[PDB]
Amino acid sequence: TSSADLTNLKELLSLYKSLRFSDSVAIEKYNSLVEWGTSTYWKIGVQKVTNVETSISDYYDEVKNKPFNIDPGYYIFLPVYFGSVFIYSKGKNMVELGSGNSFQIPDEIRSACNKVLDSDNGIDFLRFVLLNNRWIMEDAISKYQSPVNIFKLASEYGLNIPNYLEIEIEEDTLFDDELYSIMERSFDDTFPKISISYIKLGELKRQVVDFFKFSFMYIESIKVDRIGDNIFIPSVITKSGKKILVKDVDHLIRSKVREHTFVKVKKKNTFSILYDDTRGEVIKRIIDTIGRDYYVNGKYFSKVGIAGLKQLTNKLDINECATVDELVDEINKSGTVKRKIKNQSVFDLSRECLGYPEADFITLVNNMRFKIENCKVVNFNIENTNCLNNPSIETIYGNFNQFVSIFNTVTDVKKRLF
Amino acid sequence: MDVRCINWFESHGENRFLYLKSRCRNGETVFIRFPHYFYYVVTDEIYQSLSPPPFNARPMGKMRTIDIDETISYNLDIKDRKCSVADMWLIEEPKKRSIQNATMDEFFNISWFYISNGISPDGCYSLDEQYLTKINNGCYHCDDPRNCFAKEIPRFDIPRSYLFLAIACHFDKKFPSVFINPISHTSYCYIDLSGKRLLFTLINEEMLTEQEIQEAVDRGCLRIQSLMEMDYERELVLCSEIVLLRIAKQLLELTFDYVVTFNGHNFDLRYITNRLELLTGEKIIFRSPDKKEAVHLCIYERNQSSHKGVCGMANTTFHVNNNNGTIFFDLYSFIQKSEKLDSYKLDSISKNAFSCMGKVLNRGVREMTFIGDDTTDAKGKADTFAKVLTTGNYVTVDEDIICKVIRKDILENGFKVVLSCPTLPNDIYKLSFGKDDIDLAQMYKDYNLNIALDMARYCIHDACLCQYLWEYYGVETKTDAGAATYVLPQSMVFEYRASTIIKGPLLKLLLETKTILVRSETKQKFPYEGGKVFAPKQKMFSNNVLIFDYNSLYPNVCIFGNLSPETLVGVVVSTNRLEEEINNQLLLQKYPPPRYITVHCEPRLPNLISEIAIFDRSIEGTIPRLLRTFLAERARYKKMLKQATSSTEKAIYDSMQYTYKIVANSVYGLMGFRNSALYSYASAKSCTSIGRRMILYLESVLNGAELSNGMLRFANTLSNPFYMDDRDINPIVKTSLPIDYRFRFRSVYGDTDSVFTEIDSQDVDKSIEIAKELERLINSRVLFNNFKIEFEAVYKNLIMQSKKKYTTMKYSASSNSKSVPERINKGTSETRRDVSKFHKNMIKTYKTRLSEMLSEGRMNSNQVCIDILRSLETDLRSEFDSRSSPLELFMLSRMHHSNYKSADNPNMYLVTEYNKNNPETIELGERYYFAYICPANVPWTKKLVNIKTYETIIDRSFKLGSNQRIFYEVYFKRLTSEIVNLLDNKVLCISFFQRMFGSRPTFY
Amino acid sequence: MNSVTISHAPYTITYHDDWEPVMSQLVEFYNEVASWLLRDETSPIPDKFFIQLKQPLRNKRVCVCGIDPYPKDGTGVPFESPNFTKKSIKEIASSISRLTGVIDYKGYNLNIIDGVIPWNYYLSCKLGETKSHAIYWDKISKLLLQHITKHVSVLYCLGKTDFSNIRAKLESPVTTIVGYHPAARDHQFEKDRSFEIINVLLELDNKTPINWAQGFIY
DNA sequence: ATCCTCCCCTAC
DNA sequence: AAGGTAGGGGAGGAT
Ligand SMILES: Nc1ccn([C@@H]2O[C@H](COP(=O)(O)OP(=O)(O)OP(=O)(O)O)[C@@H](O)[C@@H]2O)c(=O)n1
Ligand SMILES: [Mg+2]
Repeated sequence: TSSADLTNLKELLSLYKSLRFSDSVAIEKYNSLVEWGTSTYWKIGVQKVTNVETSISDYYDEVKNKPFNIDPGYYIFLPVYFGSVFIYSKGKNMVELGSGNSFQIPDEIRSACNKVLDSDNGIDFLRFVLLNNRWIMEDAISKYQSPVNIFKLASEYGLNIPNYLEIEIEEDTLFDDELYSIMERSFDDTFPKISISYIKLGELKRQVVDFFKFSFMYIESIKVDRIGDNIFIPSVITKSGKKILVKDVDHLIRSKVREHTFVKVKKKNTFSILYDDTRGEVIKRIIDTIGRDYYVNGKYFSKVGIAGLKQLTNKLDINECATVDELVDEINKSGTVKRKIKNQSVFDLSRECLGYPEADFITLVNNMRFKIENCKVVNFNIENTNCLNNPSIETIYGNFNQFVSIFNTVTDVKKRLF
Repeated sequence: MDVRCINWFESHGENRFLYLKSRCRNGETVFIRFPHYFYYVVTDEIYQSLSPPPFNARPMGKMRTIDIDETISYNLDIKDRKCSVADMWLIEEPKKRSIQNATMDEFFNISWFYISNGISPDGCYSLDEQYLTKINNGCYHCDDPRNCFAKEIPRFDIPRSYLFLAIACHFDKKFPSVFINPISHTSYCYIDLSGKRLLFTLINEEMLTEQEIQEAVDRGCLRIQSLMEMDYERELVLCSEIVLLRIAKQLLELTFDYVVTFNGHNFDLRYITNRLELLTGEKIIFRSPDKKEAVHLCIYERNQSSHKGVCGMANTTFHVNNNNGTIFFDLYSFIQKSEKLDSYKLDSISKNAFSCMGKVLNRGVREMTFIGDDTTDAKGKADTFAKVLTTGNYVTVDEDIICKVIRKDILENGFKVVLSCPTLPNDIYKLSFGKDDIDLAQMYKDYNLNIALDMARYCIHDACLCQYLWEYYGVETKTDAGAATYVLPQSMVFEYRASTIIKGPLLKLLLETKTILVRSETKQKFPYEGGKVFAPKQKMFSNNVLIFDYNSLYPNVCIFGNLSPETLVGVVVSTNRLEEEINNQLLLQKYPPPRYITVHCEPRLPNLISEIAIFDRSIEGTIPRLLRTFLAERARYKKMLKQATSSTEKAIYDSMQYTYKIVANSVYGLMGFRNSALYSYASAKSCTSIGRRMILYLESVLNGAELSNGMLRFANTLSNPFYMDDRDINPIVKTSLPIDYRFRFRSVYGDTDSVFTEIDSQDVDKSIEIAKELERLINSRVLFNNFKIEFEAVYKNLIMQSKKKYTTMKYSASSNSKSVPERINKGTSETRRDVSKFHKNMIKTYKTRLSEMLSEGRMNSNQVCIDILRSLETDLRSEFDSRSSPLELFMLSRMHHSNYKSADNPNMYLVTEYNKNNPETIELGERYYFAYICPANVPWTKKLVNIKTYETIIDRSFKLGSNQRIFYEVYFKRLTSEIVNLLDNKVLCISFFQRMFGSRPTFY
Repeated sequence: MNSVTISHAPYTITYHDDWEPVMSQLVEFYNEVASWLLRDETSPIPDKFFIQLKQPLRNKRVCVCGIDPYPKDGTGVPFESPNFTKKSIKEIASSISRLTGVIDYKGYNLNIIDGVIPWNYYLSCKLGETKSHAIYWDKISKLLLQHITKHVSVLYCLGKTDFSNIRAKLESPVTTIVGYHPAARDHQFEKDRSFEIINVLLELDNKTPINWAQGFIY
């Protein structure tokens, strides 16, 4: 009957409503709150659901493909981009839609995300699109803020945003291929535009319209090429010389396409994407086409490196040096490099700064014997070779000597760096 | 002023006082009144920073405060555990206060009273009279106990007074109701300080006619007109109902030491209180020794809930609200909490408690004379029976025939009893005092004087039986021992469980070692594993199996490993096998074994592959000392048991040492209990891990051991299983047995503490000689520290059905081939209380027959399974059509409670509908009988769809109608699976089920 | 509105259909104790004992349960005071006034608030006394409260020392709140925020909240 | 079939 | 105010 008990119930009430977009770190707290709620009142009107997925479709409508007609109203238009869709909730992590998980995003981006959500609390969660390792903020889902102020704040804090258009419409405005072309050319954006969404002033519900065609294409090869720092993307090449855009590796893995086959493609006015109507084969054939020394780094491809002292210094953001003993003095000059050097163990640092995957690299190390003297690795071997069949694991195993060379080097600098 | 302490109790008025009741050597009763304080423990910085000045305070000394929270690290950069040392104060506040930073707040204020004043609850102090102030007649106030209880003298005995009571109420066709049904009889056993016992029964005269009353008086009965004509030295008195109740309250208001009843808090005292209030405007008033309170008798309820969340209540007890320094003790709740029965009823308890074997001395035509002496049974059994024969009306023969006593003659050593019994074809029979053979409901329809006198005999027996049970279970010895062990009032000894009773000695330890235990983080519980359980190697052995059990495993594991919340150095975890090896190599050098013990546990998180706990054994912690205290007490009562020669002394002392076993084991359990002040996840799971390792160590060295011509060869190397040690490891050890012995040892089972070691001999005398030799060598050469094992028994004709279900014949370590083995049943349907009495009889018969055929050895073809299966079907069909077995053989008992998810459970439904309609109310901790009853107009059913729809609860007057029968399908199916699972034939067993039941059988 | 015949005063009970499936036990139970109960002066008079039975239970969400009616001046209606001159109702109205702002009123009656059913656990007491008939109503009080519990979602009890074991008396779990009775020392009734807690619990149970201010009459 | 869940009670 | 895990056998259900 206390104010403390009222607060705990309101916390359960708020989190019970705020589900399906805040599943990063919330279920354990939810379970605690409902167990308290039942313990102190002997009954609670919840089912203690723990398998909540991520789904924000209740804020949107179905995709409109037909040339429909909505003439009156004040609308804000946004050029929805092609790419994977993520959300970012209040005090939570970045989560992808459809399959709830956690993702690592740049710290500068996450900080700016917090700043706009701390500046005003009328936003339930932000919306982001990911394509070619570029993060763009699109449309914040809110109760008290129109889709205007988040764009002004996001730009000032340093997030990428589309150019949005505002118009009050009274004249007949029939939706068709002609209007779609006029609208999309009016935003002055550079990223691939997959559809246009609009919101009516006074209504929170989103609607999206998508005018597209189909194309019948024949794939001849799939190549992998660099976009960033050891980050590569696939590019599907047809016999005509045209390219079919792919956003990530998962799309080709699940679609089960092969070279020298016919596929359906979704055609847009400026680009086209593979249309969606056994795992080892598709991963190995794409790699074989571009070369054996590639693995699948979760969402992207990455090439095998030639790691040495020069690469270690480039990733730790310190000056280049020739002797490993020079690292101790080139790290204590600044206060900003230490953040990634002292705060994690040798194993973690050598995995991230050399280009190894997470899940596959642990699998390899958990099937490996080591001979270690004075905390230095001098020999190793494999207990169960059946873990090496995955193309990603074989690629990193065959070059594991590079991990050992750096691993010992990073131990050496810590000995005197502290 | 030499006094012995009898009880402590608290007042509940505007001011709170603690009273002591003690008695002088001469019998005088003295009450001493103490001020009641609230106790707080604060640091010096807090003590001097309190805006409201404290009433009083005394320094506690310089105590070390340790933060005993648990964290895990992924490397060896472990920092020192946060600790401080500061001056502490103990603050006394007449009124409750809230202090921002007060520690040791989990302890009771009564515990502070005892400990911080040096007072033993059951001591025999010689009190300093310059501090006691006389405030009333025989009542003192003491403002300074510290200088009053300074001197204690050797214990001395004192007289005590008792009241045992029982009533009988009119019964028509429903449970007696205070608004309709009068009381017919009230009986007392009145014992005074002089030791003189007065036995009398009061008869309600208003149920008899004028002629019946006139004959009652002329035949030797007193007829009193009012309370002032009562004579307690007359066996029978007739009076009106109002006089019956005025006498009842005159006795209940007296300052007895104990007022003892059986289930009299819910019924006996409740009826008297309510029936008096209805008839007259009179109250039963209790007064405090100093006459500052006066309260009326009003029985109240105390509920016991479970320790989980959505869970409901699982017991209830009723208590008297007296404030006069009297213990109203109720045997019903006491026995239920400390006894194992199918049901906890007065007749069932006596049936098991008061029994002996007697011989037929002289047979007759309508009588059979039995004689019982020290020559027919264990010493003391004939004496216990003879004592209850004084008042007893019926004696039961072989638990089946209820005979009425015709003559009784109590002998100097035994007894002679003449019963009304048919001729029986044997000489030696079991006698016990069990159920009677009367129908009271009919006796209240033809009620007359001869019936009134007949009932009087039963009522005084029930009042005296409470005394015989009071002595039988040694309630006085248990009460005093408990009050000293856990420092609490004598009146509270049996109310509390582990979470409270451990705090007495715990507070003493913290103050003697100068330790404060604090926490700053949130407690999170994870699962962890348990003991090591082996699978049986065989089913039927036919060989002697030696049992070597660790004396007290977990308590000694916690001492050996110094496993306590404040002794943990830390938990190191790894996610990969590269850093795991680096950590292992560093741990071997930073934490040398001579000072640290390394426990390799199973990871708590699924993403970890290793979890290592380091304990520092140099400084002994708090739990090891707590365990040593309880272990020492158990040893002392075990020693006294060795000198107990009577049948009641052995039972009492065996109960005492069992209790301390459980309490010491509870000290372990409270470490894994999330809501315990002692909770420590790492320490609780480390204890179990060390336990498993010791069982594996002992099993390995014994399994494959060979006794040869003057020496024993152990199977493995006798090395320390934890760390490098300086003890010898040679597996060859010299023996003192004849060179002619050539044996081999194997291991067939083992569970958490003991190892079942099989030898290839059948003689039970050589097995004892060899086992005792192994006991010496194992404790001196195999085990390396404070761990010890004991040889307990030779199991013969051991048959195991599953990991935790077996039967055998037990030849104890201290026996030989000329002794009678005990019949042991562990985990099987012979001991389960939720099976039947019909199942038990047949499973014993067929299980024995199977053992005899396999032991003898024939294996003609498939005859063993064929003969058993054919015989079983014959008996099952015979009962189905004959239907001669009474319903009492097919009844199960089950405990009621509300601990169900989805409250519409069939068990709650059955009892709730029962309580709403049947006058008998089933309480939240009560065991009720039920049976599966079906219509009598249906055939043998082979396909069973609904079982829950045949359950009914059996009351005291449950008679089957002509359209009802026993639901044999469920009773027979369960029995058949139990018998046939014993067979080792894969063709005949399956066809058997298809013919008899048509169901899919399950085998283990 | 149906009725049953009673062997003793008031010789009849009138009840709403919603109470029909417990009337059988109420008649048997009352006819066991009325001959004893009616020997003395009671509060209220016998004709007011079963007056809350003329009350639908299908439109109730929260029950406000006392222990017994006023020792004097009882009307049969729990917490009701024709002149608003009883301590219990003063503190009940005062606490909600602090939350809602409604301070200009002549009385406050719980029987007109949407979804509220006030109830006295014991149906009567001895004139001038309290808790005096616990033995007479034991069977009846248990039956009647369970019947209400099956309808309401939130049971709100007043008195931590009196309802501490109320969980033992109910077979159907209910979202129980136990507060302080509006009569004890230290003004502990007005320090609770049970009015808002109830509405929050109702929202969690997908029920309409109670506008407690409907009880004010001016 | 066919496994899963819940429960009652026992061995430690 | 409230000790812990291991395990068997049985009833009902959701496939
Ligand atoms: N309630 C109980 C019971 C057991 N146990 C555990 O089972 C272990 C073995 O049980 P046990 O051999 O019957 O008991 P013991 O300590 O060895 O005593 P002993 O009879 O002198 O050998 C105990 O060491 C643990 O105490 C637990 O946890 N709680
Ligand atoms: Mg043991």
